[PDB]
Amino acid sequence: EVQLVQSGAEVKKVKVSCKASGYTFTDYYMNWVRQAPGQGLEWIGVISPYNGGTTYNQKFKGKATLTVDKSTSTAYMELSSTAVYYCVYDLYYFDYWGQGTLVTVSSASTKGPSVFPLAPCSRSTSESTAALGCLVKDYFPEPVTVSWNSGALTSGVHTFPAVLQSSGLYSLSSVVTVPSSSLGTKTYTCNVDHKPSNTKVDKRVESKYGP
Amino acid sequence: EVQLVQSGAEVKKVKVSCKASGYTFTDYYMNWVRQAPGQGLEWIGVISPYNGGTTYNQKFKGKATLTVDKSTSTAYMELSSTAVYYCVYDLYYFDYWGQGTLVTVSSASTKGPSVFPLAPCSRSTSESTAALGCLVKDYFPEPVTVSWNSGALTSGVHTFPAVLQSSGLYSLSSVVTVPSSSLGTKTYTCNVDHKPSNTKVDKRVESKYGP
Amino acid sequence: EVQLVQSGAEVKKVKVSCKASGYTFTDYYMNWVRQAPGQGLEWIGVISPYNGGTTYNQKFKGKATLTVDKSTSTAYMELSSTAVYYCVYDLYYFDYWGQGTLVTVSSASTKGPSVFPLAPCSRSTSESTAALGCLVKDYFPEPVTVSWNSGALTSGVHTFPAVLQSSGLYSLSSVVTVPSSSLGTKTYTCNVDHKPSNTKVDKRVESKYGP
Repeated sequence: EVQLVQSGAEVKKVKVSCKASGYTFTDYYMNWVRQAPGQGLEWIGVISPYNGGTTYNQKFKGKATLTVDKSTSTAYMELSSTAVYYCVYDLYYFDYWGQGTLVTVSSASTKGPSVFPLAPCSRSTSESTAALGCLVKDYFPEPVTVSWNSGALTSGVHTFPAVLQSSGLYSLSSVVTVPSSSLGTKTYTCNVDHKPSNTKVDKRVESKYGP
Repeated sequence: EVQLVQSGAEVKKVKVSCKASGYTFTDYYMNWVRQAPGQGLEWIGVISPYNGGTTYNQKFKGKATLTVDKSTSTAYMELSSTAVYYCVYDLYYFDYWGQGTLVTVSSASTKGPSVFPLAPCSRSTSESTAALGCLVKDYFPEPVTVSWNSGALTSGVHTFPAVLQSSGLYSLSSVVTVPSSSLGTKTYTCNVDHKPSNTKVDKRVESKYGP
Repeated sequence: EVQLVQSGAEVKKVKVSCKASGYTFTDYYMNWVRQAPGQGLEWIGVISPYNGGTTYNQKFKGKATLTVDKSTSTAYMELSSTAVYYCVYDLYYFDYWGQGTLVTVSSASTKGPSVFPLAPCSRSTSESTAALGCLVKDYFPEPVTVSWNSGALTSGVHTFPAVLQSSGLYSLSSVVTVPSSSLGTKTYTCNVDHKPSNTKVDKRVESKYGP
């Protein structure tokens, strides 16, 4: 079928590939469209494969520049300095969606997280099914991959989305689980593996000489 | 008459001058046109001298930018990163052709050649009018200037065009001559003078203790 | 027995080791002595192993400094900016000579040679047992190792000592052989292998379209 290969994830404080594959090129129109994270869809432009007919968006004619590579069926959209991006065909429709290409508008540097968890053994005060969770803090870029005891504890896992700091653009996540109070001799290690910084974080938390 | 001064030859991995001379400016339209090497003619654009009316080619509006210098009768076409270029007047016609401005789209560095000739004295095996020639290899940029014995031997000279390597963009030429076998006590020195690298190469080849 | 380990060959524009081995230390006196190349023997000094009793030469008290390392049976002679060096014991005698430690006073840089040979096939003019030889030129440091046809031709080999240039302190050697004139279909390749620059040179020479 009409299948696409997009590339790729980038961090900039800018070309985007869209490889056409599986069919006859110069039959369908490269149509770029973006989606701001957590937002609607913002159409960008349509270029013909016969020629670089621009017809951009009113708002996107400056930042976004679509180019044509009609020999080898890829096409390119370039950018000057925050969303995910898509290339579709069949300009009246939109049926031939690409991969999804996230670009960040970022100035942050690549860093591993600093997890500041609490994993008590459900013996905080008195509650039977008490919770615990890790505080995956100050990493860049996206994402972190968190597993409980190398992915052993799977029930009650509630991974929260990466809320982005206004501090240093170092987003924040937290994954929590709810064990029972009759599990006091069980540690639970969130295994945070921020792979674009190649940092692997393992945690647990103890008491403070209680009664 | 309407005579033009173009400038100039450049190597880039980009402004091009076209000086109008000999007549009254703002009477004829600066019209740029390129020719890919060994190809046809690709029209680019027409600017008025009254104002920068663009009307570029569909394909050339991004890479090529024509500007106007209507005070001093030159005009400029600028470029962002492979052909020869021409400026003509009289937009309905094309009668007032300029010089010819070659620009290379190049990444190679300026180097002298490495000639690996064969100049036997027409005594290879048995042939009366046997040939000899030099192998002008691995130079940049264009051209090399080859002369046989400081240009003494002029008959039989067959300079071949600079076939360009896909190796390091170091083009290759070869100039050959056909002397006779009763010229065994005559060396023939191709005098390869690659002037943009200021390298001067002189050659000859001997036998290998034959019979 | 009393056996010594000296170290080592150095090039300076400076400590010298002398490891005592095979016997009981503090029984014999470390006695340094040098030999300028192609010259006699110049005594330097005597240190006791009990203490650094200097008693240097009158001329060598400034440049040469002997030190003691009476724990681990080595001893050291240090130097400030051209000869070979020796450590001996038994100060009244001299029977316990060390290895030999060449130090050069040099400013030259490490370079491979540039051999400019002549290896004609004993057909220069008319002589039956005519000679040939390579011109091992402009190398640093010492030495070069030359072998004829990977050491095949061993008779008539006359390796000449490295005569040192006053040009750039790049010494010169030449190795020659005398084959016969009925060996015209035999090339002879001196295989010059300057190992401290790791350069391997192989040569031969042909005629010039003779009769």
